[PDB]
Amino acid sequence: LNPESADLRALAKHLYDSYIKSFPLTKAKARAILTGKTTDKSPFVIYDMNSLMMGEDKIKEVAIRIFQGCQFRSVEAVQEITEYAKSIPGFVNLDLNDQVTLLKYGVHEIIYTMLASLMNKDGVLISEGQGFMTREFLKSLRKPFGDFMEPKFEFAVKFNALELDDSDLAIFIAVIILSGDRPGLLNVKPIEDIQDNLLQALELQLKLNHPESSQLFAKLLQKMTDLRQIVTEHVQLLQVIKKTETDMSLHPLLQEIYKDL
Repeated sequence: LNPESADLRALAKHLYDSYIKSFPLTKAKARAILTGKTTDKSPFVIYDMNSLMMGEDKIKEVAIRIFQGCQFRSVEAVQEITEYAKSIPGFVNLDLNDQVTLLKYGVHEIIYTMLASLMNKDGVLISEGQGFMTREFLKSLRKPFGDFMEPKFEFAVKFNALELDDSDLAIFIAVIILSGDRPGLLNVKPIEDIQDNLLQALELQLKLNHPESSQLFAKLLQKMTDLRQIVTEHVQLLQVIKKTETDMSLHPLLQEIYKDL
């Protein structure tokens, strides 16, 4: 109903379109799988060691093998997030060093945001929705691996209570990427100008898509604080594993992201 609000609607639709093309497992598909809907197939459930071995047939010790699988999927997600970032208007026109800095510090916050879409209080979807690993099984793994996912479930349960959908999440993750407060940025003003447009589009999106949810925009921005805490704790646990497991190797792409965080 306004020239400016029409541009914000166009930006919201552009990003939702790019989000669908970049991320193969959407929140809508994940919910259809988690709530037994007829549009998708039921997953094989891994709740103990026997189901894990039968799951490896259907779909290093156990804990390290699961940890390696998570880091493989995180590498895949970095690739998907990088592809999505390039579709955000203005992102590819930024200084190349700043594009790398924004992704270095942004990918982990986005991974945990999108991981919540695959989670409920009972567990997490794996193998592109083919499987489901229980929260209790992950918590039963030998230390320090049994503590890696628990804080992610705590965040996911709170974040999922906002009931965001894919069109909401597309603009939210773009806002996370264009954060002008990352360490080492050379040209902050161009980044903040883009983030302002994205925040304007996110605000209008949440008002139209959730007309009964008061201050959902503020509640969602307050979750960006929960995401930082999760990222910091995750890095601390990786340092513990680095010294305890001299045999374990971390992917080069993930190695560069963690350096000097």
